Amino acid sequence: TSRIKKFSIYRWDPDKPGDKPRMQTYEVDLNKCGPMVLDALIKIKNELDSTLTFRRSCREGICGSCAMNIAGGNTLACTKKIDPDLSKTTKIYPLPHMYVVKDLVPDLSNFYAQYKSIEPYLKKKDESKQGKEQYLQSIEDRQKLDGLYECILCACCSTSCPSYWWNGDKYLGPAVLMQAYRWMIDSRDDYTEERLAQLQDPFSLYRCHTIMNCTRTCPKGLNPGKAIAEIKKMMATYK
Amino acid sequence: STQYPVVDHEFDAVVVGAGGAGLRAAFGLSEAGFNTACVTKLFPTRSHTVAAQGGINAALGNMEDDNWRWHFYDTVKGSDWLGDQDAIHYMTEQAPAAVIELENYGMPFSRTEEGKIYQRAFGGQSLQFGKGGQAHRCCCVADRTGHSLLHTLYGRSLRYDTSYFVEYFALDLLMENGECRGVIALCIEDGTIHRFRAKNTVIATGGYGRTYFSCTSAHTSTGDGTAMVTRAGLPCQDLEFVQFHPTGIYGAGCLITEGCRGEGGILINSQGERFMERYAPVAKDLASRDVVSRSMTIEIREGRGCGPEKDHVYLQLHHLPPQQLATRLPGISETAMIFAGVDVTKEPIPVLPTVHYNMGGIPTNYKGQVITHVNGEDKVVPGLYACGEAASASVHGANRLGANSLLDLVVFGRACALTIAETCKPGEPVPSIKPNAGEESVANLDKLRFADGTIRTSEARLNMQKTMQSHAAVFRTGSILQEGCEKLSQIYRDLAHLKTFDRGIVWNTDLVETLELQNLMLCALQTIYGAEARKESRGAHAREDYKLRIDEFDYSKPLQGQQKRPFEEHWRKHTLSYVDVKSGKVTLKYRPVIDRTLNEEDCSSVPPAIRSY
Amino acid sequence: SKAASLHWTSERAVSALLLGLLPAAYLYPGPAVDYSLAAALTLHGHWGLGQVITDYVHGDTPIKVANTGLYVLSAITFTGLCYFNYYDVGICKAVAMLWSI
Amino acid sequence: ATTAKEEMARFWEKNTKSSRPLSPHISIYKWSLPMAMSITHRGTGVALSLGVSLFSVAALLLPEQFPHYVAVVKSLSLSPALIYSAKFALVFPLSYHTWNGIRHLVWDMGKGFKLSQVEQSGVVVLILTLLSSAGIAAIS
Ligand SMILES: *Cc1cc2c(cc1C)nc1c(=O)[nH]c(=O)nc-1n2C[C@H](O)[C@H](O)[C@H](O)COP(=O)(O)OP(=O)(O)OC[C@H]1O[C@@H](n2cnc3c(N)ncnc32)[C@H](O)[C@@H]1O
Ligand SMILES: CCCCCCO[C@@H]1O[C@H](CO)[C@@H](O)[C@H](O)[C@H]1O
Ligand SMILES: CC1=C(C(=O)Nc2ccccc2)SCCO1
Ligand SMILES: O=C([O-])CC(=O)C(=O)O
Ligand code: SF4
Ligand code: F3S
Ligand code: FES
Ligand SMILES: [K+]
Ligand SMILES: [K+]
Repeated sequence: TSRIKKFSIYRWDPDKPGDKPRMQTYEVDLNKCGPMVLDALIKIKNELDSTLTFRRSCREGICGSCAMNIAGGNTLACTKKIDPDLSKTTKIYPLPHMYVVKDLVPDLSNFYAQYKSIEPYLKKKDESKQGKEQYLQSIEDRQKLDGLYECILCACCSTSCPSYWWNGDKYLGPAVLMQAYRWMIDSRDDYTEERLAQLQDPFSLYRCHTIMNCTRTCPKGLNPGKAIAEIKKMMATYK
Repeated sequence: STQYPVVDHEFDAVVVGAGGAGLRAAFGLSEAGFNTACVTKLFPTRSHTVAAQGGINAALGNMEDDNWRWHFYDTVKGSDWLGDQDAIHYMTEQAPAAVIELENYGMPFSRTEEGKIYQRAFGGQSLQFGKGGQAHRCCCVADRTGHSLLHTLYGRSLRYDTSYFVEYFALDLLMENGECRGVIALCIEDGTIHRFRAKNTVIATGGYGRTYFSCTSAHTSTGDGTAMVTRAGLPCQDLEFVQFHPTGIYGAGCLITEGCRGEGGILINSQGERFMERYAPVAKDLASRDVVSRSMTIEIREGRGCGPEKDHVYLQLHHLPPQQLATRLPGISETAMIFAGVDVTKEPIPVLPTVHYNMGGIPTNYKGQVITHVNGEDKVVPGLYACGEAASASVHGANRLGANSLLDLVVFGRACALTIAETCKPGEPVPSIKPNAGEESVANLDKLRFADGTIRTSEARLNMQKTMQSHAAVFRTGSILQEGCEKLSQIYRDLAHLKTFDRGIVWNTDLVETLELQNLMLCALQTIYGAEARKESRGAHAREDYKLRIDEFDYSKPLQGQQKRPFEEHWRKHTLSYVDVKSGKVTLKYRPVIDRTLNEEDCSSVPPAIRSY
Repeated sequence: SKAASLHWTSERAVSALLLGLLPAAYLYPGPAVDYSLAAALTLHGHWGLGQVITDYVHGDTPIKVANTGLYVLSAITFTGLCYFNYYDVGICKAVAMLWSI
Repeated sequence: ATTAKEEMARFWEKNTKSSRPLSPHISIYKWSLPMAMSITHRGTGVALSLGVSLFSVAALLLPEQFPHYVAVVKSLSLSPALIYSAKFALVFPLSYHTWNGIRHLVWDMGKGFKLSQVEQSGVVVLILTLLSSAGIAAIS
């Protein structure tokens, strides 16, 4: 009494470059598989094709490793329920509009460098007392970080943004801009104006046209579109 | 070889690992002026540390008055006297400073009404040297403390010139004359071999929970650093001490933080009874992990388990105000819904004891230096350091206290750096290695790449995981341990028959997972052989055939007139394990536990006593 | 130093204006509105196509070329509309006449 | 250690000269009403712009004045249904763009960002577009 589910997965081997990207179908018996797409991916690699390649680490949707495009949408494979409709084949692709290293593994190095470029760390005008006492932060000011600090940098949002597809070389993208906002409103950070000044150009922030794919696709339920709108408001009113 | 392109690097220091410990050691070295390399098989923020929840311990005194010596005491007792008191002393005393540093880096700790760091209750911590009730010293970022600690440390590391080699898999140490001179590794993105030469090497590779069938651990916790030490002929320590966390979610295995119990949640069985009131009258659901896990296991054995298979119990949070669940435990609220379909404001979470953390690892002194033990004396291994879950300082002895691991990472990650800086100078000449150094790592790598045997990697790994799960679990016994030992020994010999399929070199995860299997197996062998030899029950190691803890004296009676037992006749000592890698033969030796603190006058040694919660 | 946010702000202001000119055209047809629409329609449109160019055209030369062309189109467009407002019935009246068919 | 700028440059130098393919995007991403409305807002804006430019150029190039062509059209006695249809097609893009444009200006004030509001506001914009367009096509 098995329940055979079909998965069509994107394949490309850097060591046999000439073979064009193709889709490969795998049949998986759901009665002998965990409930998430990552469970099926690991089951396939362990029992059907150990050449199938993908990133993964935590199994509970906290590390950000397994981001990919499943059934048209970017999401984390480890928290994405397999669709039990056996008449439908689930298509799995790498995160969109990215350079493929192999199979489902994209090159995220530009993404990390953009993240580095916004200095995601606490900066105070005088750091010489660092390490001596706890900095004070009110409950109300701490609450402003809710919805921003939970980002796991999976890149599901940025790689779902049409603007990031066309201008990912210069547009920082939703994940990075939201982390920039996170440091802008941290009450303990003293470089808000400078953080805002960094976005005074046509691309970094301004390629965002409020398409809102980013917020729709976030596996953590966050809202980078809203965060980007808050930056635009600060950019328009700061001195 | 000649077939693999080899790239050589020269650094003052090399750190293997980018978790909380590796990152803290790495930028700590860079901030001291050392030209440092951080080699990691994963992008940093993907490390297991990112999954930590509950918090990090420090006697800051933000909730009620505290004292670090009380935390010292809780950790010594929690370790069931297998912990080295000089290291525990260093760790608890340095704790307040360590947490303040992280917050000053911007870690978004939850806050109190005074604007200070919010601290919660956690298992096995008290005030007044165990006489004054529950301490509240677990600092946290709601229930995503690990995630915030790691992302904060990663952002900080971005301020230094540390050179990162991301997605590079370390294969072995470059040893010469009993001294470590670097590491050799594989660059997963392009298939090349690299040798990192350095006067000092820091191993911060994490644990090996993946040797088990069910664990809260990441797929990437494969004990790679512990295996490199074993292959260099050095000893590992106390590997038989495996921590089972009381609450991994039923099925998936995902951790449900002990912060749940710290905030008021309770464990109940199928009769609705809050059974810890019976196993630990005083501590209840905040007793030490070894005790809660064993208690839950007895409830299940005795028929009071829940679910259609009566194989787990319940964690109840619905009697708590929903605003507290949303503010203190938002992370597990989501996880419970995603993996068990549970709404915590209405129903309990199904939970069960699950392999979670390794107390043993590479033996080090309290300065982070790796040691060996020759002719009854501990001896430092020149140029080799270890910190984090991969090391055995040993601050946790036979049982780690919740929230002391994240503390351990930043404290000893920092200590390794300090120790190297007060020992060497940046720029000093880089030690030499023979031109073919590391060739046997490359040959083994080539052997697995083209393996065409009869037992595929996933088959042998599953065999290993099932053996460990059913032969070295919460309760153990001599005959089951022995059958497990023979089973593992056979599985180890059968690695000669491995079969892989991917013949590529770029991102060949079929190959990398076979290397991780060799590492896992060396860790597992030592764990189970060490367990079979330890004929006593201490902390997490419970023998139903040897139920008592066996010390140099019977500390349950007056010492007056007692005859001290010879070293070879008691068990209050660390197990040192070695493996002959070609045969798989395990050899066991022992070294004494360190009872002296760093200053008897400021923090006095805690002699062994009956341990109860 | 704030050229980027200033431009973004200007674009919204002009968008708002156009919005107000719609009702105005209905309630107060005539030269004032006719020329305001000519100016707002040209400006809002110039910037809009400008955003379209920034998104899809890349390469320093192709971008300069595309922007020179746009500027040429905007000029001709504003000129034609003013011409029509001057020598013919004007935008507001042309719309009413067109709608009387 | 490498700066963010150096990393970005090596990223492009490495990939543009590699044999790595670009993963599909447009051909495999699932559509949503908000995404479709977004392209449509751009489409109507460009259409409206080309319309204004074409008219502007016709005013500068055509022989006769406006009333003349209006009369010529009226003289053909075209079916009022056909003329109504044409009025609808003319006002539709402008109505769509106008209402959706207001939706954008409300977002710029930082309002309406919850996924439920995004979907709702988009549906309201579609209804307002159809009502106003049908009302105007029957003249005003
Ligand atoms: C599993 C777990 C543990 C845990 C927890 C929640 C979960 C789900 N919550 C905790 C908490 O709230 N408070 C606390 O004190 N501890 C908690 N724990 C235990 C604790 O988190 C771990 O013990 C701790 O995170 C240890 O981290 P460590 O720095 O020692 O390392 P890691 O994070 O596991 O990262 C290992 C790094 O090493 C690299 N690596 C491994 N092998 C290699 C090879 N072969 N080559 C190169 N690099 C290697 C990994 O890439 C990684 O960066
Ligand atoms: C051809 C133009 C029609 C627009 C396509 C609508 O597409 C639908 O939109 C809804 C609402 O966003 C989503 O929930 C559905 O999953 C999506 O398929
Ligand atoms: C970049 C951008 C648009 C875009 O290109 N959308 C899009 C293009 C192709 C496929 C899907 C969406 S539409 C709104 C203005 O900004
Ligand atoms: O391991 C710890 O120290 C703490 C942990 O798993 C938890 O949050 O329950
Ligand atoms: S905002 Fe959401 S989707 Fe974007 S990187 Fe962060 S968690 Fe991933
Ligand atoms: S999808 Fe892209 S355009 Fe802005 S609202 Fe999200 S970043
Ligand atoms: S494996 Fe960590 S997010 Fe899925
Ligand atoms: K600020
Ligand atoms: K350890």
